[PDB]
Amino acid sequence: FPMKQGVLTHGRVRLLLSKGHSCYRPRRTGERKRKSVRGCIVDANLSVLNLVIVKKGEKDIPGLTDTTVPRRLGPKRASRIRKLFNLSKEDDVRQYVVRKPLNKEGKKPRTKAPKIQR
Amino acid sequence: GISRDNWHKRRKTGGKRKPYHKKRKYELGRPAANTKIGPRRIHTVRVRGGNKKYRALRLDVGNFSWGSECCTRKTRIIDVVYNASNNELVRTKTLVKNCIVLIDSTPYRQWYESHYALPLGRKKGAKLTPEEEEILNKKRSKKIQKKYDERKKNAKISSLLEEQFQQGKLLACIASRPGQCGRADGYVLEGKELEFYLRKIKARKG
Amino acid sequence: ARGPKKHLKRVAAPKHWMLDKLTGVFAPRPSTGPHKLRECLPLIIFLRNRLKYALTGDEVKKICMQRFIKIDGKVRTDITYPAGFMDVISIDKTGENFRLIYDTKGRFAVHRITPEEAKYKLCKVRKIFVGTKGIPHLVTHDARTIRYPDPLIKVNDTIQIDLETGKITDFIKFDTGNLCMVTGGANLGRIGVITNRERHPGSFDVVHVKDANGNSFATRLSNIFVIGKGNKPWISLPRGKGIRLTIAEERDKRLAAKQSSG
Amino acid sequence: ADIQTERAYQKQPTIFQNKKRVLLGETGKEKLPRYYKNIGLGFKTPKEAIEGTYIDKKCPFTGNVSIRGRILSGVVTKMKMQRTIVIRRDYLHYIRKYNRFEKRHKNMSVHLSPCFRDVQIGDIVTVGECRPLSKTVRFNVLKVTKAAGTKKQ
RNA sequence: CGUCGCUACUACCGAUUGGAUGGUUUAGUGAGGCCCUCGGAUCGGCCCCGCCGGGGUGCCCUGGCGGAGCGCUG
RNA sequence: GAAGCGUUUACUUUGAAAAAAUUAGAGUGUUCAAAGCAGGCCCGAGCCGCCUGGAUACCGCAGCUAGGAAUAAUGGAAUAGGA
RNA sequence: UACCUGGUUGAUCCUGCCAGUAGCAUAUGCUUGUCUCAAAGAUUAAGCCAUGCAUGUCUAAGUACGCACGGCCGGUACAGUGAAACUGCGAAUGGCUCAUUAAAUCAGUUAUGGUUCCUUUGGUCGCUCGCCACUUGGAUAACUGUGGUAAUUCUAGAGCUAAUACAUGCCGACGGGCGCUGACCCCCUUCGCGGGGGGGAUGCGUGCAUUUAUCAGUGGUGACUCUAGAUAACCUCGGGCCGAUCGCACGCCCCCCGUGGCGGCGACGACCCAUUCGAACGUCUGCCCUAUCAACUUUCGAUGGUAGUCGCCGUGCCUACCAUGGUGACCACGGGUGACGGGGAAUCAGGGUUCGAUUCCGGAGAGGGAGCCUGAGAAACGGCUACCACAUCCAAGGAAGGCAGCA
RNA sequence: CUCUGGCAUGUUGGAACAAUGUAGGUAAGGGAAGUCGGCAAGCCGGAUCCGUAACUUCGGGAUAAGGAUUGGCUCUAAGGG
Ligand SMILES: [K+]
Ligand SMILES: [K+]
Ligand SMILES: [Mg+2]
Ligand SMILES: [Mg+2]
Ligand SMILES: [Mg+2]
Ligand SMILES: [Mg+2]
Ligand SMILES: [Mg+2]
Ligand SMILES: [Mg+2]
Ligand SMILES: [Mg+2]
Ligand SMILES: [Mg+2]
Ligand SMILES: [Mg+2]
Ligand SMILES: [Mg+2]
Ligand SMILES: [Mg+2]
Ligand SMILES: [Mg+2]
Ligand SMILES: [Mg+2]
Ligand SMILES: [Mg+2]
Ligand SMILES: [Mg+2]
Ligand SMILES: [Mg+2]
Repeated sequence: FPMKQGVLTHGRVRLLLSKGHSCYRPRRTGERKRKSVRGCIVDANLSVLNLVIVKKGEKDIPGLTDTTVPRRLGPKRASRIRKLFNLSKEDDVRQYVVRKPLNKEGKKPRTKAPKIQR
Repeated sequence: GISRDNWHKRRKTGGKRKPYHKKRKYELGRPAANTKIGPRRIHTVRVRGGNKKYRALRLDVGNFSWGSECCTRKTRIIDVVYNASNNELVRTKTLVKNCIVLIDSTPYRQWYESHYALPLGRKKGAKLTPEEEEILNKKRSKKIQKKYDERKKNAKISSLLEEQFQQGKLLACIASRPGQCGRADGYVLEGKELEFYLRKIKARKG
Repeated sequence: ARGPKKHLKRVAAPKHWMLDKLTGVFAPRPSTGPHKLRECLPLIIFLRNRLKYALTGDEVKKICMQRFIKIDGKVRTDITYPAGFMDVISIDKTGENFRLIYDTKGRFAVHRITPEEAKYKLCKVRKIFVGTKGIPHLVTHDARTIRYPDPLIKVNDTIQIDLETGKITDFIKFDTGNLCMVTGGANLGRIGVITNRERHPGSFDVVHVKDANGNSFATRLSNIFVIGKGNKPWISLPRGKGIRLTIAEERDKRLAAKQSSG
Repeated sequence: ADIQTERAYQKQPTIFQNKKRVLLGETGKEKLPRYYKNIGLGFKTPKEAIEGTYIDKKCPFTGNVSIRGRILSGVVTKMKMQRTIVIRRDYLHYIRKYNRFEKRHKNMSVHLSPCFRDVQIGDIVTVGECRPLSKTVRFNVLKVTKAAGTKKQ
């Protein structure tokens, strides 16, 4: 059972989870379902513990702090590319968008550009 | 939940009525607003047909009209003094459709001086000089001054009303429906209606 | 039920649709539109049981999608659009024009009309009222509303309306001695002249109408729809001229027609 | 007594009493106007309601009720309620098997406006259907006719 | 014609404050939803303003780390 | 052509509106019928298509409308508070 | 087709029942060659259910950076087909059953001048003077990657990315006009005063929708406390509208120029009005058996008044204060029904007597109750929550149920 | 429980706090298994609002049985001369 923020008790409780709370996706509009969730305090009786580093140390963890994975795909909105690339106005906005290249063995190489909105 | 149906009642002859279906949504009732006096807290409840009803849990400012002067001003409610329905509603200071309340009379004083140019609500005068010395004189011309005394022969306020202007509070009756419209508009009491409610308040404690 | 009904059983369909009992269980169930579903023809029956252009429901689906059906000056792709009364069904690819008018037996009949007589349409004003800024409005027997009408038009009159503009070309006043057509009830589809309008406060008015042959009949005011100035109808009347004949004389009419054709 | 015999103040909502009575008009007595309407259907508004002082929001003439629907008559039976009376309607129910009739009655509680002061038990009253006034009241008294009387010994 | 005697069947009364199964309820407890009054695990924004900075020319246009303003507020 | 009835009803006739299906029943050789709402005319082959039907009746009681006023009930002028 | 016959007696006329006789409507028995229609787990159990299916949906026209394909034609934002997913809509229709239900349902009639209403159709969308607009902000899907769990259409953490999702927010029309406030100025009876009129600088509000109060009376009713006007104001941060949307051919203007301005056909969208489909509560009349049910209702609303609350709205629907009412031998109230109502079915002189679980209309219910989310519309159950009764899996820590749908 | 009035604890005091007693309480879990026998003790209890059966000499049974409430404080109404 996943652990939910704000439950504030070690153990499992049943909550009437509505839309967009957590640990639940509704099967239809307005559906609420009672599900079992785990409190936000950790103890011995936990399978896993998702942890996020917030700052770097002295060296690199083997297999973790190396071979950085790129963001799968760049910005799409005509303003989210300007913030990333410091576009001012009408500085060839279309071309500055990131063009993802596609390389499959059973095909010719080719790069694919996305449709930019707004 | 709370049901507004007619089939749970006894029929006219006094016999018992057996329901032929369970409760339906269109015959529902919601809990009372029980509007209080305080900082504005208005809740929105969605009603039949996707429309919106404004639950007014707390009000402090209302839109009350003089009526006899065709003067409507956005003023502040002080408290509730009388309620024809229940005496408890006054005790808990609850705003309903027809309860009479005390409202601040400053906006009506401001309009009165700026329209009639006669001291109203003042006790002895020469106390708010930086503005009142200017409103009374205005050093105005021949026609405007001639336009102000033609507003003087009809300039007169009832003794009951002017007495309340001395106290700084006017009692007025709500005309709207807090809990439905989310606002507490009303009218200022004059004439026989004002005398009737003053007698009722006096009989309550006097 | 818990909400709107969107089915119509074949047996429960209106009689003037003239549907049979064996093809299926359901009926077109016309969509919402300018006319009530009891006195409207869905396009599906009009192109399948009236003109036999389409054989099944999907065949009349293809013809509507190709956009040649043009009701009241507008192309309509709805398979179950409620046509209604005196609406111009213009199919320009075939060059035929139809004005939807009840026959003598209270049933809508195929009334082929000339192209230039399809450019206008008659309409019965139902409610007259003034809107904001003091603008007078006018709603007709259709769900069509217009602004700024001639102040002489009152309720239950007739307005001469031309298509593609929506303006009032002319109007017919409701008065004694005016040709009309009955649009509901037993006398539905009878052409005649107003003779008397008796009124009942708080209830429906009753009017008395005499036809060309002299037969006098009465009906409610809500079933009156004046289509002529005095005597001269403003529209090409269908075959039979909106005259009602009893069981005695259509029989001998068949025998005469059969004998002549035999 | 007068018209103020309760916890609230009665007044016809369409009438403004406090019409700025100043020295240009003699005070008093400026008689307040009275709201009254013709209810239609040929019924004549009684003179008592034209010029009386009573307040009745359910009165057909001086209140906010519209008569529409069925108009029917009855006989006054009891008058032991406030501003409302019960009338009895007698009719005959036909039975096909015996080809004979069967006498039946239905009591109706109707609102009686104060304009009809001269109402005893046994009179003929014509009532018109209005919106539900009470739990069992849907008709309002429109005309009162005496029951072979008009003279009392 | 009736009592009496034998045999079957049908109901009736009957201690057992008999028993069983339904229905409507008093009282007590009372899940759950909804409303109100609180509550605030968290999640943002402004005040960034220790700094390198700086431009119409220490008077910052700012490129960002960063303390965190130990507040104002959603 | 606008207004009222010099009573109020019951009664009778007329008209309106009264779902369809079912019933009675009009038309129609389903190969006959129960059914169904279809179908029929010519073609010399251009018939580059013509004529129809999908009626009508009944729908009790209650409600609405317009005529009649014989039977039945109910009233008008008696302290005249009468026309 | 308006029908009778046998049986009490030694025998006769009757009363009177029993039996016979015909139909249809359930079962059953025997038999059964053809063909056209055609009812069918209603009756007892609205008792219990394994399994499978029964509600999903994309046009050129909301959002495609899946290689899952593919035109590449090669230096370009997006060729095109498109899985997935977000979004919108539907899932409240249909189908099944008849348990409840006796002025209740339902039928005919009438009203909403006492209300709500997705959609369709037609109106309305420059009516408001008030350093992004050549287009603003943040997240989240799908997707990559790390898992947990015995198990589920269970999901967490991490990393991206869009909108007709979610928010924010202009220009423009726009020049002004109107109503108040009125600096002053001008023409004035002039005369030593009043003067009768004009302009007007400066400030305040201006539109539709809402909530009040007031004034007058362009259209409409049988009748508005109608519609429309005029004034004073309000206009709710879980807060109304005043288009930051998407395709199709592509064109005109070129003074200023030359790089902009103009353009048609649609789609989507909306505050509000009308319309359509309705829905909801009401008016009058009408229901089977029972008096070994004659007096019921009223503390706990029973009948009515006043003022409110709540509801979409009218109403004891609820609350407070009052009045003591209201219904009954013209059968109230109570009880029973092997009662869902009606259209209709059987029988057929006429009159009637039975029958309508059952294909059409209306209602009710989804194992029994109760309570809710979303939505225009549900007290929904092929939606959720809880309890009761049954019942499934489990690694015993939990999880999942509703065939009176088709089989 | 107290005031007026009265008294000195009933023909002795002091120190201890064993058994047995006399008088008075409490007792987990069970609940008459104790006993001739519920002896003794225990339960209940006032008032207000409900609600009350068989039977009956119609008077009764009846406080039948059974159930709810009860404090303090701040008020609000009604009942007079
Ligand atoms: K001792
Ligand atoms: K014992
Ligand atoms: Mg776009
Ligand atoms: Mg039953
Ligand atoms: Mg049935
Ligand atoms: Mg249901
Ligand atoms: Mg919707
Ligand atoms: Mg349910
Ligand atoms: Mg002692
Ligand atoms: Mg001593
Ligand atoms: Mg002694
Ligand atoms: Mg013990
Ligand atoms: Mg114990
Ligand atoms: Mg023993
Ligand atoms: Mg023993
Ligand atoms: Mg004892
Ligand atoms: Mg006893
Ligand atoms: Mg207390």
